[PDB]
Amino acid sequence: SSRHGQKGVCSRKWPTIDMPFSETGIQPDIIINPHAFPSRMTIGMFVESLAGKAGALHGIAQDSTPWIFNEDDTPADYFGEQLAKAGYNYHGNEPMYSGATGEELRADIYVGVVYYQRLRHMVNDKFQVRSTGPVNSLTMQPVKGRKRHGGIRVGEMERDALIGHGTSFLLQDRLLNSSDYTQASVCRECGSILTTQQSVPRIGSISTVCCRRCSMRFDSQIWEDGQGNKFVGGNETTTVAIPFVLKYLDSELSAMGIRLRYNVEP
Amino acid sequence: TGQTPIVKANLYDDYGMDNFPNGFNAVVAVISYTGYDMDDAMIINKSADERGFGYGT
Amino acid sequence: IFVYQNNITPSAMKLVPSIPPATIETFNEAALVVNITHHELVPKHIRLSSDEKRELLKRYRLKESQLPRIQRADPVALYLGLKRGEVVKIIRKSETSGRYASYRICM
Amino acid sequence: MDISKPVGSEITSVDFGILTAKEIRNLSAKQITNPTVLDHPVSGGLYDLALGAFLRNLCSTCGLDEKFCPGHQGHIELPVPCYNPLFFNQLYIYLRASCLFCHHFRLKSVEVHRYACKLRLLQYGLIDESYKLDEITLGSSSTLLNELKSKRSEYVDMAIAKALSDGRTTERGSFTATVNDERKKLVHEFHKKLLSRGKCDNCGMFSPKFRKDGFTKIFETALNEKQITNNRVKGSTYILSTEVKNILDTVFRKEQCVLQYVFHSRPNLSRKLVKADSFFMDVLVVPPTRFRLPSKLGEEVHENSQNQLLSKVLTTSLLIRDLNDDLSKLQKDKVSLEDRRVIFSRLMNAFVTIQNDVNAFIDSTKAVPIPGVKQALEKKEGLFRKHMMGKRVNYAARSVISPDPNIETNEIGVPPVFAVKLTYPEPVTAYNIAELRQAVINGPDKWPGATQIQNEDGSLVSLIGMSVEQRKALANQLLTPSSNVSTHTLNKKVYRHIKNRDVVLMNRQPTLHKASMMGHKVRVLPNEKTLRLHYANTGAYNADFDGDEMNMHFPQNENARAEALNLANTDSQYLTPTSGSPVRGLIQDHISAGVWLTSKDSFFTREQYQQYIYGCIRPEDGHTTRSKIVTLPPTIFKPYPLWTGKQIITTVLLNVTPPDMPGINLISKNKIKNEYWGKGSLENEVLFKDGALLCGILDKSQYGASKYGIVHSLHEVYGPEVAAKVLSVLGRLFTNYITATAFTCGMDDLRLTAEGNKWRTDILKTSVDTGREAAAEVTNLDKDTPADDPELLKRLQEILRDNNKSGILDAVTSSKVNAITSQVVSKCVPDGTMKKFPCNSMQAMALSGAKGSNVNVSQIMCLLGQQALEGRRVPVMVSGKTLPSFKPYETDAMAGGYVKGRFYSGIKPQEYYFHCMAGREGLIDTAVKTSRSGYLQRCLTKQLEGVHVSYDNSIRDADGTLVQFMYGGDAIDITKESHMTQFEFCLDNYYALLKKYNPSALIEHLDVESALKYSKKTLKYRKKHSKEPHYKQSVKYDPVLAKYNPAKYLGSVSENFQDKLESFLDKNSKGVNEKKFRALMQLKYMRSLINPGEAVGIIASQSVGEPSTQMNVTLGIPRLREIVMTASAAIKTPQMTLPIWNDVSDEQADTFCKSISKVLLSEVIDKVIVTETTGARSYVIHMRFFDNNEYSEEYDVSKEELQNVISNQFIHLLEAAIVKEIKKQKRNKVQRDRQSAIISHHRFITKYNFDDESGKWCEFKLELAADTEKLLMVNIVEEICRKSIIRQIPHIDRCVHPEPENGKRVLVTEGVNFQAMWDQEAFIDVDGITSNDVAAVLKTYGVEAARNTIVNEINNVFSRYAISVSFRHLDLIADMMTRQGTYLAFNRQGMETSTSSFMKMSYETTCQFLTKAVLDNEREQLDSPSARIVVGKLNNVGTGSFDVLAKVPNA
Amino acid sequence: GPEDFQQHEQIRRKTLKEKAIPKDQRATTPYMTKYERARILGTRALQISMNAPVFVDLEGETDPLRIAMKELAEKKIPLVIRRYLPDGSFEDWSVEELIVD
RNA sequence: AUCGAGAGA
DNA sequence: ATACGCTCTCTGCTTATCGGTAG
DNA sequence: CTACCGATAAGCAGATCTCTCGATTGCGTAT
Ligand SMILES: [Zn+2]
Ligand SMILES: [Zn+2]
Ligand SMILES: [Zn+2]
Repeated sequence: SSRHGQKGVCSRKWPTIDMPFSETGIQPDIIINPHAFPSRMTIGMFVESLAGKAGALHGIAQDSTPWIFNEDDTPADYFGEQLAKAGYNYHGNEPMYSGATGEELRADIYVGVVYYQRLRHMVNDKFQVRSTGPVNSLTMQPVKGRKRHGGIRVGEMERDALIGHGTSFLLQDRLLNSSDYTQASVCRECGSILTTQQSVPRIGSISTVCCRRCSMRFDSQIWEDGQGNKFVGGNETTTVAIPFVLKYLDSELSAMGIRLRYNVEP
Repeated sequence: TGQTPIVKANLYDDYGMDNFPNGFNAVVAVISYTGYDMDDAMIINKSADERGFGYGT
Repeated sequence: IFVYQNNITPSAMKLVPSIPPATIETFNEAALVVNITHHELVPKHIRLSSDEKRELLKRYRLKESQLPRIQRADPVALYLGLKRGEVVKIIRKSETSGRYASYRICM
Repeated sequence: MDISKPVGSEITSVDFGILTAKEIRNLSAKQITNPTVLDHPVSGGLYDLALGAFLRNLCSTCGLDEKFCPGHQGHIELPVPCYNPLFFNQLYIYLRASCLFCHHFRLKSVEVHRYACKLRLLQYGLIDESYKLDEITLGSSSTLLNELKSKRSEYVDMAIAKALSDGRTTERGSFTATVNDERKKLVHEFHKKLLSRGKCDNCGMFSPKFRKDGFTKIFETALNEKQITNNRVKGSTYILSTEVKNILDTVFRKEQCVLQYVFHSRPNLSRKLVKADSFFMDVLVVPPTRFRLPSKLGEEVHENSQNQLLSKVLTTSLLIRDLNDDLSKLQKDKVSLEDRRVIFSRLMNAFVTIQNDVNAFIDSTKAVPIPGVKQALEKKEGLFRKHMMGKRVNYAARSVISPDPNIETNEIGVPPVFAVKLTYPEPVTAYNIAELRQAVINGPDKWPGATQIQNEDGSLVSLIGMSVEQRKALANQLLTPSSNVSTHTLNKKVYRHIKNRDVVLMNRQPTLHKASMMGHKVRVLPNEKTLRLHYANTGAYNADFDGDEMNMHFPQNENARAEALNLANTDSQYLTPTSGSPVRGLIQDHISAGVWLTSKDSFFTREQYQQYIYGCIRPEDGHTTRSKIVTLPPTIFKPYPLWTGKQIITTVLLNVTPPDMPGINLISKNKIKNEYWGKGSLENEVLFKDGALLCGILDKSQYGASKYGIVHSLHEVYGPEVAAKVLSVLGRLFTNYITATAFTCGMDDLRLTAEGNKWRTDILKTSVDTGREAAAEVTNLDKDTPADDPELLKRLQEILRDNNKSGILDAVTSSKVNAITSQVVSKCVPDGTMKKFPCNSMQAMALSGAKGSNVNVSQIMCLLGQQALEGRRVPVMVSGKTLPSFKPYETDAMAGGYVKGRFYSGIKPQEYYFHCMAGREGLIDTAVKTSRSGYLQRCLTKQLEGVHVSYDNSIRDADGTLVQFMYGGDAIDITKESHMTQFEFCLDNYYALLKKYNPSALIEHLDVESALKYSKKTLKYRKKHSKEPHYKQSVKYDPVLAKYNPAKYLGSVSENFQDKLESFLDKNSKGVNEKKFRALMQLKYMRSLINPGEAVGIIASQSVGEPSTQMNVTLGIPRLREIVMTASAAIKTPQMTLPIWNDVSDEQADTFCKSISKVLLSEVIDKVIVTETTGARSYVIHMRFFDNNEYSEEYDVSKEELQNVISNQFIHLLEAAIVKEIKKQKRNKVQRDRQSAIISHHRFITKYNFDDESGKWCEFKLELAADTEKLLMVNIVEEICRKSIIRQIPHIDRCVHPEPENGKRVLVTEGVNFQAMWDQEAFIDVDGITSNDVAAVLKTYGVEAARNTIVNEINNVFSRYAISVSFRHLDLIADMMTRQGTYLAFNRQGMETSTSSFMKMSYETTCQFLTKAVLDNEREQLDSPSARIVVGKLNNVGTGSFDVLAKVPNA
Repeated sequence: GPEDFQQHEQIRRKTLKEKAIPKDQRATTPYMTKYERARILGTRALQISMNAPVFVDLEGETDPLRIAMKELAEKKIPLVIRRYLPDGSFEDWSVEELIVD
């Protein structure tokens, strides 16, 4: 930024050969678009460019304290007199040449010397990319934090916009498939996702998925527990695809004494 | 590397801001030439940047 | 149809709906000095018959509950003497499509 | 989501229910007893190994580690049942209004049966039956009541059987929004009827009352002595949890009949009895260790808050159990009662403590406080709005955005830092190993490469820590036959990098509309750490390049790829759905470059012309449709060839526009007049002909976001792809041109000439006295009065004291000085400028629309003008000085803020101060406005998120409720409505339009005669009629859109489109005949229809929310709040407009306004003199009025009416106020007859009179007792004079006669009372009166008048700020609001009547809607989008509106 | 048991048949909507990327979405769009039966 | 983890 | 000396005590 | 002559894009 609020990021490091060169052989080190000026109306930057060039030529320092000029004694007049005396033109325009083609440009370019400040808002503390990483403990969603390999949040307004496109698959991929997708187990009859468990096996058997709500204390349909509580019960469970935050919400509601039956279709 | 401004108020010396140079003087052309600096972006000469222009730690 | 100049005692209102299938509708000398269907904001309401209502429900594969609802007590339903369960027809003067046909059910 | 592991099952619906104590005791793994968590986990503690694996301790339930243990619930046995905090209000309401003796409700049993029957009917879609049951009143004592109840039961059974037989309802019941409203109203009235009872009706046994003190505590009061008198003929206290449980258990098991229907919204198949044990918590279920793991932050180890609250509950439970053993000692042994009394009081205190501990574990507002389980799911930070309605996502990125014009307008520039981390699962095949094997050989580091290779069995091998030879070996074994039979139907995946063919989704917060999130194409650039974005997307994203940053989401399946490349992609969103206007295009440098290139002054040699053409267009990249660049003959042949910039535009179009099509024929204008090019120029009139720019200059109006420019026309005629290509090609062209002929601005652009400066000085010299003249006019002083006249200074002092007079003075002075400013600028621009257009780059930017405006140019070059602060001038201190520099009451424009200074020459210190004031105000306003309109969008979108377009072409909510029968009345897509009334454009481009529409393939699939015949009949009938009003006309013919589907029958169009088409064809007869043109236009109408599955509700909400940020009756966001956010019945400024008869003169209209507007008594009072004498404490309240010939003229109030109001209402109110204050302090014979009458009628009036010949005084003596203290008798008299009205009509505050705008002569009154203006038919067109108040018009005119009022008002907020919102959005909003016949709102109040409760609980007040949904056992079928994302199912709107089936070739 | 499942299956299939709308009386758009085109392209791309048999001749391309677009151009997509009416009724339009734009 | 200060659009 | 028991915002819905009308 | 239903004064529940850094319970008590 300059001292007039004309902030702006740097797009590309333009090579000096492709930079436009003036008739005196000097290529500017900062290029600012002329379209930044008409809306802001920072004419002080133009006056500073004029006075900076004049002072650099004459070896003097130009004071820019406000209200040292008036309508009769214009800074444009003053610094233009200095530039014309130094041999450059009154209006601060320099005939420049295209650095890529070589021909002289249509009109004289406005050049000068202005004081520039570098701000601490650098892109090296802004960029962040996540493919996988540390997930949360209860929601099993990506953690928050640039330094933690954490993901970004697609929130309420982003979801509403993603619906407005009619792209329900974009919504699925954002909010479920890439955030907390899980292939849990659900009881067909109980309709509950949490009261199921992986039964411990016996010698040679294979662990299966059972349920505790639709089971009563006690050969083929006998499944045991780690703590020795063997009993026959729910042997009819499926695997649906749900967000894990749904399972956390189910646990929280069960803490409130509320039940949610999940009616599995087939 | 900071520089004392060519254009500075008379109060710049009184508060001794020369002891703390904030930025640098640069040759700035108000030109629409690159096409990469339209909205508010700006273009920095690569050779100047390769001579320690605006460098900081 | 009954009118009352100033007021009606509340006790004479608990027995009007007590003689089916005939119905009694009560209006006032006030609120009737201007026909509220002559107002440009108010569209033309047409009471849909049974056959047309069945055709409408079959056309849209609807249920009588899912239709837009007109209250039993708003002035237009009182004006038409509308009954619960019977659909009305509204010809709306949409500024994007001119005449436009929409239906409300009375529930 | 891996696509190689399909899921067979699916959650159809979820129904809320109550977890009983028996099942949780059955399902639990272990009981938690001691309140010690760790010593290692405490066996029997909260972290017991039966509740899940914990820190390498294998779970003792399933025997699996922390990864494979889902976590299991445990339970803690409460020694006593506890009041569930969620259901306590219902517990209390049912405890009240009951008989402890007969164990029935205190309501009549027959009335309870009636409510039960009505609820049983409402369980089915039988609203009419449940209201025809009311007319079975007996009719048709105990035996009679039993027969009546049997009759009602049989009537209900027969009605339900008939409904089930005839199809209106199945055995599951028909639950919709209106039946839900009826059920809620019935249950509310049932409860209200119950609670409003004093004595039991089955047995007249008075029951003790109850009182409430928050929670955990319920007490009963004893009957009074007169109340127990009835209790003596029928023959305070702390109640216990078990006592109230027994009471309600008895009541519920007796009234199961009504309860099975009160606690149900749909019939229950299992017929499970509703029990009172469901309202009490005798067991608490503890969440598993997985969900209660400790919150460890390095060395900062913290205990979980849930563990804290559960441990407190455990401590109180164990304390109660121990207290239950020593109390047994003081009961079995015959010990004294004092120690027993102490132990019993301690036990009661412990009961209260355990109840409060349970209430703390459940909620935190009933027990700084530890957040319970309710607070985790309550607000914006709660579980719903922060983890289900918004989530963190894998495979996404964020960075700062930098511009790039050498990238496609539909592309994004992704740095190599992102391009190596982001990855996509590409399954290997026999056609893909060419590139995937190469990527694997490249490895994770060399772009493009593969980070991982997912095996068939789901194994995810990583190539990061692997050598090149091993990567080559893996890539060689990448495509191998599966050795395992169980995994022979799968192929290996490759997590290859994000190539150029991949698609990405961008987003910049805040996402105010769907255009702010598009699907761009990926272009992997070689420089790092910034996202490269073309300049066309700046308008779409509202983005910038001064530090703005935006997200980059990477879809992971081909479904989302197709969705992003086709539906969400960049070039298919050229037009905003808000108003159909374009939103893409070039901005500043390209606009100025085009203005310079497309002038007559531009000539180019053969080599220059060819270089520009090949720079912009590159056939090897696919930019050319002819495979070979084709050029034009030069416009000059001798002395040497010379082309023109317009020829470059023509060649660009010639090479990018597809061949075998005619060129664009467009006639338009630009922003630069013909006086900016000289005398006789015609460069303002753009002219295309066969795709050849023959006249005019290309401007902002042609390329950019402007309707009916060349880019918009190219879009319409050649599809979106060609317009995107033209934007890219013009961007490259105007970039390469601006390099060789660069554009610049400088100091000489900002200078005036000597003559311009002398003009400015001469005009500004006339501004010295304008402030003084305006002040003299405002203060009603004759002109030519000195600026320091004492009377002028006194008047200015009064104006300074009075805010309204200050505002008037500010307005007048601002008007005069703004007139002077306009004089200066119009004189000195551009005539007085030194450097002129097009050389003057400042004016070039201003006129061209690249940047800035004439306002900015004028401020830089002529003057700054008046500084306006809060709609006024600069503030003035209490001394009359607006600044220390200016003397008090300085009548000068510069003092008040008129800056006669320009940014070229600088402003004085005072003007600098004033300009800083104005700039600070502007910054504050922008900061407020950036988010003042953020709640409205979410309030709308929560309810409208499901409203979509069905295949019936009727828009209807997610459950199925119909909102509109046809979108906007015509089903026309707003993004396609642009070139439909552009009949001249369509006629000019007829052949290309025919080529694009191809009616050759659109005949065998359409009916092209029936719709046309019906439309001809309808048009003939309408032309015969329509000279008669809308009510009198008989319809006899519905519009063609009603009968015939517009998307299947050619010729079925809206009445407005058909009228416009016929008017065009009749008004201009112009070689193609009218028949084929009409056929083409009707086919265009057919093809401009809104597709089934459109998210019209979301689109309407976004298009009424986002434009709101661009912002004597409330305007903007406050008015949008009043209308669509809360639907207030009492608005801040209720007005109704009154049309006038054309035979009523303006004098008569003004007289009517005066005679209708209210007039208080205080508005004719001059002064009041109260001569209080205590010589028994009297008052002589002399009233002074204005002259009669003054107040009668001003208000139309005469002596008789004044005397009447004073005698009747004023004196009465004065007596009332006097007596109220007294009670507060304790803690001509006709005139004689009138006086005596007033004395007799009023309390303590002793004398009375009136100026019966002039109406000038009203002096009456008042008297009071001597014992009373002193009264002010001035303040109360003033308040009474303010209160008492002379002539008012109810609710009308003031009727005024505004200037006739739009030709019609209208009156506006403050306050709405329709039935009061119906009586003034002699002056008012009574059938044309409309009002601001939607509620009043809804009440006195009906639902549809309210609908029209809502639409007109919600349009009037935008149209005052020159914002265009399509009426389809507003019509959809209003038809969603009045969808029940009432003026509902967009909030939680209007949300209650809704099928899905997931939507409401995600919206807000989650606890309340959860209790309501669990009491009624509500079962929502997962219809609303919110429920779908809560349960993680594919949404219904858009691409989820249908299903995809595969046609296998074998049965 | 087996008979209870048999009657459940019969009720389900009867409801399905009662919801289906025969080809001779469907009153939906003859065209293919943009959502239908996008989802049919995505699903066909998924299928072909999952090693499905292909009908069109590959021109050296390897993008499954591009191959699906080629098939849609050649009308060789063996898929059916089941357009659901609000009440659960459905019309089974075929990809070749529909006219793309 | 919570509440305080500040910063970017 | 140390471990462990603990005073300066906007809406809209819901409740309370005074008015009548009627058997 | 009292029960029931309105009807205004009072009480009570609730939302209004990203990112850094800094700070974190008071006494008491029995040896
Ligand atoms: Zn089970
Ligand atoms: Zn376990
Ligand atoms: Zn009783």
